This record gives sequence, structure tokens and C-alpha cells, in this order.
Amino acid sequence: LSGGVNYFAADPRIKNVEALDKKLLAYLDKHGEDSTIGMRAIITILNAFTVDPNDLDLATFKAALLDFERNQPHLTARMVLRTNRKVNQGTGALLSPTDQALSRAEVAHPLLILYRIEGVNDAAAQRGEPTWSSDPIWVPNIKLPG
Repeated sequence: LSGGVNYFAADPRIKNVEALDKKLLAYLDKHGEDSTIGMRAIITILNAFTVDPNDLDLATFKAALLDFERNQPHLTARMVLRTNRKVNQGTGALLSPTDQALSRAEVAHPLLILYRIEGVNDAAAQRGEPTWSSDPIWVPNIKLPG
């Protein structure tokens, strides 16, 4: 993982879908879709995900965040939560044109963008096309500063 590059999980899995979804949606209401958030809270959210290291290396990213904690204790992560997203699994891309520009413009804060995708699996699975591991799903996109 190099700085200044977006990485998103192509095929994420959630340990407990309802618990994470309830958690993220409660956060979205309480704190907004675009906020800053402490490192430990980011980590906790990331731990709710299971992703193959070759797809998205969450361990390394988390390690990088902890390094930021020790080196820059005041540094916070930026978190963007989008809902009602409609992206099919396996298309090779996640972010909207707006979030592309957003992430390119963010060069100070470690950035986590979460996309909530719902009501997409049935149509795709009915026509034998790739599906997300759950409905609804949250898809993570990370970007380190630099």
C-alpha cells in the first residue's frame, strides 16, 4: 500500500451485517456523512470486516493508522458514509465521480469511504452475475495521506 492511492475491497464480508449496519447508520445520523473520527474508532469499524489480504490489506492499513497515533497523536481520520449506492460486485470500481475528486483532494487525513449497497444482488443473481456477500453490504475504500 502506497500513499495517495485509493484501495477498495472488491469482495468484502461482514462478520455481523445487522450490527455494523445499525452502528454505521446510527453514526450517519448522529455525526453526518462527512466527518472526522478518532483512529481507534476507525480500527473498530474496520475490524467488523473480513477481507482477503490480496483484495484489500486491512491489517497493513490498520498498522499504518497506529503509526499515525504514536507519531501524530492529534491526527484524525476522515470518514465518508454514502447510502443508496448502486454498484455491482466485480465491476472493478466503486467511487462516484464526486467521491473520486473528494479523495484526490484529501491529502492530510487518512481517508475511509464507506458505500452502502442494497437491492442489487437479486437482479444480478437472477441473471447469473457476481453478487456482494450480503444485502445490504458496506464496501470500504481506504486512502493513506501523501
